[PDB]
Parts: sequence; C-alpha cells; structure tokens
Amino acid sequence: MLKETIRSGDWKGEKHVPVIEYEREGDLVKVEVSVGKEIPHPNTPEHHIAWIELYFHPEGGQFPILVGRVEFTNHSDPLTEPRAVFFFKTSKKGKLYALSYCNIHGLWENEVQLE
Amino acid sequence: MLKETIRSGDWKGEKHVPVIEYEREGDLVKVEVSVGKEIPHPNTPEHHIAWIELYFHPEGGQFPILVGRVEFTNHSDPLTEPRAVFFFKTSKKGKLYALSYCNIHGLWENEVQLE
Amino acid sequence: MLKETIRSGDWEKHVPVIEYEREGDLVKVEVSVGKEIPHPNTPEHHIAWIELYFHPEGGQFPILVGRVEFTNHSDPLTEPRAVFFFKTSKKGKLYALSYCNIHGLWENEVQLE
Amino acid sequence: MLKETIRSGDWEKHVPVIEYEREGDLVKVEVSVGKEIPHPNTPEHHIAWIELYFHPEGGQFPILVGRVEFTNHSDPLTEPRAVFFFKTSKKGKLYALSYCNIHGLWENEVQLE
Ligand SMILES: [Fe+3]
Ligand SMILES: [Fe+3]
Ligand SMILES: [Fe+3]
Ligand SMILES: [Fe+3]
Repeated sequence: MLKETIRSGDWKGEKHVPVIEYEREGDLVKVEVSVGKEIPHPNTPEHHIAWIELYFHPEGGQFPILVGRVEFTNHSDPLTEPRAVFFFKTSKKGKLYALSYCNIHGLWENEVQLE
Repeated sequence: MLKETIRSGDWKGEKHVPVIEYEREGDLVKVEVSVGKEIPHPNTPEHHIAWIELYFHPEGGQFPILVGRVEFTNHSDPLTEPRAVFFFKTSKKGKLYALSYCNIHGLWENEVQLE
Repeated sequence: MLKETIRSGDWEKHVPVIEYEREGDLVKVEVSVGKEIPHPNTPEHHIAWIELYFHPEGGQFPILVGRVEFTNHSDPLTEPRAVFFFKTSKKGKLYALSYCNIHGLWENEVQLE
Repeated sequence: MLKETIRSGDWEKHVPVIEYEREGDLVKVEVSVGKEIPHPNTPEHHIAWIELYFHPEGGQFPILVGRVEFTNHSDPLTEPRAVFFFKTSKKGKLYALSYCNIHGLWENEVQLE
C-alpha cells in the first residue's frame, strides 16, 4: 500500500522527518512544523520539501482531522524554508501528526501528544 | 501512527475509497480519480470529499512520486464533484495510488497497476 | 498590487484555456496551458497550478470550484491540464487562474451558457 | 476577469494583514485575517487560504513564496493565521491573497525593506 511507503525514521545524510512543537494557552494552540531546521534538508528546484500537513486526532476519536496544509512553493530566490506555524483553537486532548513530502524522497510522518 | 489511520475498505452505506481509471496511449497517461461516482458520497459544507492526490511509484523505484493534487473547494452551488482527470507523460511501468480525504472520515487510499 | 501583475496573453503560451461541456446541471470543465504550443515543463520552469472560479450571474463574488496542482516535472511529467466536474443550475462566467513558477499569474475567462 | 473581483475594502475584516521580521536574508512573515476583528469561522463561512507572494524590486514577476490552507472550521477551528519563513537577500514588495468561501478574493501588500 501507499501507507507502507510513509517513513518515520531518517537515514543518515538527509533529514526528512517533520518536527512538531506546540504552545498552548487554554483553548488556542500554536503549532510549529519543520524539516531540517538545524541540519537543513536540500532546497533546490530539483530536490526540496514541498509541503507539510498537520492533523489532529482527538482522544476517543475515530479519524484524524486535517487542521491545515502549508506549501513551500519556491526553491531558488526567494528560498522558502520547510518551516511554518499554524494556529487553532480546541478544547480536546489528543495527538498531532505531521505528514511531509520531499519531491524525490516520498512521504514522512511524525507525532506528538497534545496534552 | 497517522499511516495506520489510512483506510482501504469501505463500510456499508458510504463511498470513500477513491476509484482509479487510466487510459495509456504510448507515453501519454490519462488518469481519472473519483469518490462515489455511481453511489455519491455526501457533498455539503459540513461533510464532503475535500481532495484527492495521485502518486506514481515506478518499478525499480524507491519512493512514490506525487503527480498531482486536485481540490474540490465548494459544496453548495456550485457543488464541486470529487471527480477529476490528470494528464502525465512517462515511459515507466509501475503502480498508481490515490489518496483521498473526507473532512470528517479521514484519509483513504487505493491503487491500480499502470501496465 | 497583485492584480496588476496578472497578465493575459503571452511572453510562450501562458494563458489558461477553458473548455466546458454541459449535461443539465453538470458542467465538465477542462483547463489547460500550452495544449498546442507546450509550455516548458522542467523543475526550473513550469506551470504549477490552476484555479477554476465560477462567478454566477446575480452573484456578487466569484466562487472557487476547484484547484489543481501539477507537482512533478521530470518523469513523470505532469502536464498542466485538468478536468473538473461540478453541479450547478446557474449561468455566469468561468475564470481560470494559472501560475508559472518564473512568469507569475495568468488569467482567462469564458461565459458559461 | 478575475482581476476585478479582488477587493481590499472591508467586507467585517477580510483584508489579509502582512507582518514580517528580518534577520539577514531570513524573513519571518506572518499573514492573517481578522486577528483584531475575528472573521466568521464556520463550515459555511470561513477564510480557506492565503497565498504569499514576493515581487523583487528588480524582478518583473511576483514569486509565490508559500500558500496555506485552514482546513477545519468546527473543532478544531483553524484560525486564518500563519507564519512563513523564506531566505532572500533582495528587497521589494510582499503580497497576500486570501480567499473567503462566500466573499471571494482579497489582497494587500507591504514593502519588504
Ligand atoms: Fe529529500
Ligand atoms: Fe465521509
Ligand atoms: Fe513560464
Ligand atoms: Fe467572509
């Protein structure tokens, strides 16, 4: 299947696994998703991190819900960093998932508990 | 794992699994993807099929490649149909994958051999 | 602003062509760029996407019907051409907005009879 | 065509705000719609996306830096606000194009010093 192709652990050299960091003041959550924020992943017209989708899967919940989708659309100058910040309100607890795409290295995922 | 939330089997009384139909003439490939072409899926502002992505995983290939992404953005009038046609050139043989999203029923997938 | 950057012509065909067929309320729309004279399709230069809007008569604003992204430009080569399907009994104007990674925004329109 | 449909008045806040921070070539850009005066945010009425363009002073075309979709409008409630990051040593103009599902396209601009 296609889900089989979704990786969640890097291989040395390149960095793909999305990093999910959040901040929460009551109901409003602040989420930062990124790829190669320290050890940058290549970013050129031929090889780059095209986009990152953010899902939220509430506890006692059947389906993950797509919160947002960000596209890094230029890879020369300007050079768009595969890094973004999303804003959403919710009163539920659950886990956040990040799905990222490298144009030549497929899909990648990660997660974090929204406490 | 978000990967494990992806479904490939419908539950009685709602189509979600995307159907993939292709027509190849030489190096030219025409792909039609859709959800509930015969037995429609609900299409309202509260419930609908938001988008479908088409990946091509060539044989002797390590990663699936995203060919295209189409978004059905309105759900009143006009009512955007979760059905679309893509066009691409390739000389490789391989497997085609469709990833679709229902805003309340999550991610779904299917595949077809690109002979 | 941004609207002023939106072109209608050529430079290399960039103008998105809109073609539709109607069967009652169902409109089948094909949008494309350089279907005769192909536009460059390479990682460095290509058509990235097209948005299809419908501005119904007796309606103040245009409504986004669908958006398509042509995401690979090597092999496979995603041709900047797509077909949408949407139901509507109304009549009006169809707008198509396409984007070239190095030549900006291009628009076009056709009457939906 | 589409050009004429793009507003920048005030519908109820629709006009997308652009704010940025600069550290060398690295530009932190935050785009939003109605952070002061919240725009409706329901399945029927909401801001769906915002596109951020950069038009270099010595460039003839505006380049799409990034795009963001706010995909859920119940709970969670994706707020139409995002932060982008891009590198560029050049200066010029920044454009934001936001879309409301029932009020169309809106635009704004800010000089990138
Ligand atoms: Fe990579
Ligand atoms: Fe559903
Ligand atoms: Fe071009
Ligand atoms: Fe509005």
